Formats: sequence, structure tokens, C-alpha cells
Amino acid sequence: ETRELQSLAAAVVPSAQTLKITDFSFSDFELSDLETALCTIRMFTDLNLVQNFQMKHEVLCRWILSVKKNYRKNVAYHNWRHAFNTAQCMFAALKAGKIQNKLTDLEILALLIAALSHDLDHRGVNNSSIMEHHHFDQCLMILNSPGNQILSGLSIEEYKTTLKIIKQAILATDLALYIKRRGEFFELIRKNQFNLEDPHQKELFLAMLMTACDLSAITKPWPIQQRIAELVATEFFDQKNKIPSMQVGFIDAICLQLYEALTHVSEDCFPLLDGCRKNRQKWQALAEQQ
Ligand SMILES: COc1ccc(CNc2nc(N(CCO)CCO)nc3c2ncn3C(C)C)cc1
Ligand SMILES: [Mg+2]
Ligand SMILES: [Zn+2]
Repeated sequence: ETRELQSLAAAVVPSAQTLKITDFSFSDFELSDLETALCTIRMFTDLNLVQNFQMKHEVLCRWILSVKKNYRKNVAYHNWRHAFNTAQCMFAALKAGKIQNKLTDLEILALLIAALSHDLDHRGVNNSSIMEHHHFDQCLMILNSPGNQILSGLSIEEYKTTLKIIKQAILATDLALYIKRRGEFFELIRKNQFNLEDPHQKELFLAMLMTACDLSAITKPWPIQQRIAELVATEFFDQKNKIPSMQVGFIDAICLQLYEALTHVSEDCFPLLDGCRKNRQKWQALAEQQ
């Protein structure tokens, strides 16, 4: 046991309300590493995954700290804080967005693990679905490491189902796969034909939800979103004239239709769409002052 595991395992976990993890506007800038770990325990707990799958407290704690350690702190955007935020967006969409009741327990378990694990060992966009296969391999390696086996409570049939959902969810975070598959999702939604009871559409919806969470910095209150956009710029460049129009371009091409679609699946996800619209206005106004 390290010092960090001792302290995390012994801490009280504040409630979801106290931690503000149910809010689509959540920000981690003021949180220490230990506080993000406690937030992550609270997500597992309030989705009832600790109960329903009999996770030992110290095992969940070691797993969370192994995940965190296998992100690189030296990478400006694709690091533990991005993974932590993606998972918090998943938690908020499940709870405040009322997605929880559309999904099975095994799907929710797989979505939360995938959210936290989907960029593992990223070295920055400039450093040379190959990447997402590697993120999944890292995720599996951690799930199988001694003392980290948070899925040990599942039966082998549950285990196999969950692992395959995790893998598809992490593979879905490849934006090239999102662009190839979203047309079918938009098509089903515009024809009022979308139906989650169909396995094929369910898997499609889980893929889209992963992308919505992965991108969700774009939905945050403008001061937060501006700061996150700075991290992205740092990673893309360090490893400003045209940035506003590039942001508008990314919002239109990638984000707006996804959050509109998800609001059609669940009206309680509207704050994501609303936040993305408000950011597009701010960036456009700046783009017009070139
Ligand atoms: C050189 O400077 C710039 C300027 C603009 C862009 C375009 N905007 C992009 N913004 C963001 N985020 C929003 C805040 O910027 C984080 C996720 O929402 N992710 C992106 C972008 N382009 C690619 N990705 C991936 C990392 C998903 C790029 C690089
Ligand atoms: Mg990725
Ligand atoms: Zn990501």
C-alpha cells in the first residue's frame, strides 16, 4: 500500500450533492487529485455499482488510483482530468439527464469504466482505431491487475458482456468512427424511428453517448470552456488569430448535431445542448472581431 491509497481508502466520501457531480456545469479546476478520486467513488456508489456488483472498498480505491496513474500528467489535455471530466459528464447524463433508466446495470457499469479509461496512456495528439485499441488494452490490463479487480463480483457471463461493452465504448471514442456511424443515428431520430429496445440501436446509442461525454468540455460555462480550449491549444501546438473560427468550425461539424440528437432522446440533457449553443455564440462574436 502506498501513502496515497491509505489516505484515499480512509477518507469519508461526501455526497453527490456536496461534490456537485450531478451538475452539467461541473469543473475540476479547484479539486486536488484526492478530491477527484473521492468524486469517482461517489459516482460508482450512487449508480449503485458498488452494491450491485459487490466491490470491495480498497479494491475500487486501488483501481481508481491505478487508472489515474496511467494517464500522463505532462500531456496538456489528454490526461486524468479529461478522463475524470468525461466520467462526470456520464454520471450527470445518467442522473440529471435521466439516461439511467433507459439502460441496464451492466451497461452503466461498462459506460462508467469506459469513460474513465478511454484515453489511458495518451501521449498527446502530436505524439506518434489504433489509439483506442491501445486505450482498451491498458484498461483491461488494470482491470486484471492484482488488487484492482473491480469486476470480480460479476459472474463470467456478466463479465464477458461487460468487457465487450467496455471495448465498444472505448472504440467509439475514435472520432472517425463517430463520423461514420452518426449519420444512421441522426437518420433514425429524424424519422421518429429511434428505439432502444433494438440491440443494434442500443449499441449505437451507447457509442453516441460516449462521444457526447468525451466532447462535453464544449458545453461548459464560457470561463471553463475557454480554459479547456487553452489546454487543447497547448497540446495541439506546444505539444490565436484563427482560433475562434476554428472553435466555431469544430462546434458545427462535430458537436451541435450530437447534443441536439441526445436532447431528442432525453429532454433532460438539454443543458448540454444549451451550453454548446452559448459557447458557439461567444466564439462566433470573437471570430467576427478576427
Ligand atoms: C491549435 O488550436 C486549436 C484550436 C481549435 C481546435 C478545434 N477545437 C477543438 N476543441 C476541443 N475541445 C473543446 C475546447 O477547445 C475539447 C473537447 O470538446 N477538442 C478538439 C478540438 N479539435 C479537436 N479536438 C479533439 C481533442 C476532440 C483545435 C486546435
Ligand atoms: Mg481518445
Ligand atoms: Zn477523450
